[PDB]
Amino acid sequence: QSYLEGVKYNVDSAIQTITKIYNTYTLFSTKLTQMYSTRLDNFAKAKAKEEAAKFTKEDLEKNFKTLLNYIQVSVKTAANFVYINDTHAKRKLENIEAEIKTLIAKIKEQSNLYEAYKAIVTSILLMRDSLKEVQGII
Amino acid sequence: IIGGQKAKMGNFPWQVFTNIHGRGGGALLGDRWILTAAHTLYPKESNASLDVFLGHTNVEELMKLGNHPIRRVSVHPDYRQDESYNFEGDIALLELENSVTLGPNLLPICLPDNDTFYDLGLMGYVSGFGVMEEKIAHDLRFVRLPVANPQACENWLRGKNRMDVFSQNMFCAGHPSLKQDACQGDSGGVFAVRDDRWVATGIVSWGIGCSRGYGFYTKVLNYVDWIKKEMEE
Amino acid sequence: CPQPKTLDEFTIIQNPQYQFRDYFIATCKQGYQLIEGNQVLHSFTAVCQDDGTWHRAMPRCKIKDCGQPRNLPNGDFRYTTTMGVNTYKARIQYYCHEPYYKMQTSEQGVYTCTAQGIWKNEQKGEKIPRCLPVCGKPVNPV
Ligand SMILES: *[C@@H]1O[C@H](CO)[C@@H](O)[C@H](O)[C@H]1NC(C)=O
Repeated sequence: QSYLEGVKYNVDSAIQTITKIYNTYTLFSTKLTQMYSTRLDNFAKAKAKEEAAKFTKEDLEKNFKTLLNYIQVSVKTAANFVYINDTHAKRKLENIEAEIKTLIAKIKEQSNLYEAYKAIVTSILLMRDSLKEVQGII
Repeated sequence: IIGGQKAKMGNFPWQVFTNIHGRGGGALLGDRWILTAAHTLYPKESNASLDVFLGHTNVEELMKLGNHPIRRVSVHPDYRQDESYNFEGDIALLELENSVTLGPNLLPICLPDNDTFYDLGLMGYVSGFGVMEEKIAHDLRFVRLPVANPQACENWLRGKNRMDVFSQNMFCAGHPSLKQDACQGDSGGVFAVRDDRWVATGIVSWGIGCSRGYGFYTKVLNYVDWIKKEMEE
Repeated sequence: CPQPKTLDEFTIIQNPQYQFRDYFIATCKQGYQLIEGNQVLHSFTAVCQDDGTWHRAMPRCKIKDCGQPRNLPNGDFRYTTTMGVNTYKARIQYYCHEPYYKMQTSEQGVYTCTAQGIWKNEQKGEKIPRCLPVCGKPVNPV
C-alpha cells in the first residue's frame, strides 16, 4: 500500500502524460487537416503556414523523457512486490518501459513531425489502455 | 463535417480513414479495395506515408485497430496536381495488402449504374472524421445533402468570380441555404445513395468554403469502367 | 495350391482348381480401397509357392475416406449426410458467410465423395466454390 501511493500515482501521472500527447496530435493533425485542403485556398493556409508550424520535435521529444521517466520510476519503486498479483504486474510496468524505449527510437529516425506523430499514434493509445488494468488490482 | 449528427454503428460500414498527408476519408468496395480522392495522396501544395484505418466509427478504437498496409496505388491519369485549380479525375483506388473479413461493421459499398442516381431532388449522404462546425472530431458524422442543378453551380462559381473548372465528370451537391455541407477532413468520402442498395455515386472532390454553399463531388459513374478494370486482382 | 477365401463381401474374385504357377487377381467393388495391412494398393497379385501355401496375406477392402474438405475462404459447411462422415456417397455443402459474403456462380455448391478418393462437385469438379464480398446494404443504413 505504501509502495502503491508511489506507484499508483506515477502510473496515473504517466497516463496523464499520454493523453497529453494524443490530444496535441488531435489539434496538430487538424492544423494540417486545414493546411492540406480543397476549401481553404489561402485564407487559413497562411494561418496554418505558421500555426501548424508551431509544433516542434523538441517539444514532443521532451514529452517522452517524461512518460518513460515516470514509467521507469514506478517499475523501480514497485520492485518490492513478491506475490502473484503484483509480480505479474511489475513486468507489465516493464514491457511498457520496453515499449517506450522502442517508441523513442522511432522518433529518432523520423524526419517529419507528422511522420513521427503517427508511428506512436497506434502505440500510445493501447499503451494507455494497458495501464487501465493496473487500477483494478490496486 | 458541419451540421452533422453522430453516426451510429452499421450505418456507414464502408467508411475509411487516411492519415496519409493529412486527415481524410474513403470507401470500401469488394474487400481489398479502398476508394478515396486522388488529392488525399497528392495534395496541390518530406515523403509521405500511406495509413488506412477501418472498422470502427469512434476515432480512438479506429486507431487501436491497426493501420492496414498498402499493396497497390493507382490514381487516374486525368489528374494533375500541377494545376492549382483543377480537380478533374480526383479519383483513386487503393489495394489493401491483406483483405479484411466482412462483418456488419465492415461491409463494402456498391457502385451506381444509371445516370438517374444523378438527377435533381434526391438525398444522398457524406461521411467524414473531419472538422466540425467549431472544433475537431472523435466520431463519424453523417449528413443529408440533396444534389443540385449544375447550371446554377456555374452560376454560383461565376457569382463568386472563380476561374476554376466544373467538368461534367462532376455533379454538385448542396445549396447555399443548407446549413449542412461537406468540410475539410472529409475530402475522400462518398455521396452514398440508396436505390435498398447503397451505391457510391460521388467522390468528395473539392469546393469553396465549408458551410452554406455548393460542394463539388467527382461523379463516379463515368469512371466505373476504370474501377472494375483496376480491380483486376 | 489351396484355394483362398473372401474376408468380407467387398472383394470380387477374378479368374475352381489352382495348381502350381497359377494365381488370382484382386480388385474391389466400384468405389472401395484395397489394403493388405497398412500399405495403400490398387492391384493385388497373389502367386502360390511350392509347399502349397499362399505367401502374402489376403488383404482387406475398406471404404475410401474422402478426407477433410479443403479449407474454404470465408465459409463453413454442413453435412447433408451423417455428421462427421467422409466415406463413399457422403454429400456436403459449403456456405458463404450470409449476409456478409456471397457465393460465385441451381444447387452447384453440393459436393460428394466420389469413388476416386477426392471431393467432386456435380459440375465444378474438385474445385470448391468461391465467396466474394457483398457490396452495399449496411446492417443498418437508415
Ligand atoms: C435505370 O434506367 C432505366 C431507363 O429509364 C430504367 O428502366 C431502370 O429501371 C433504371 N434502373 C434503376 C437503377 O432503377
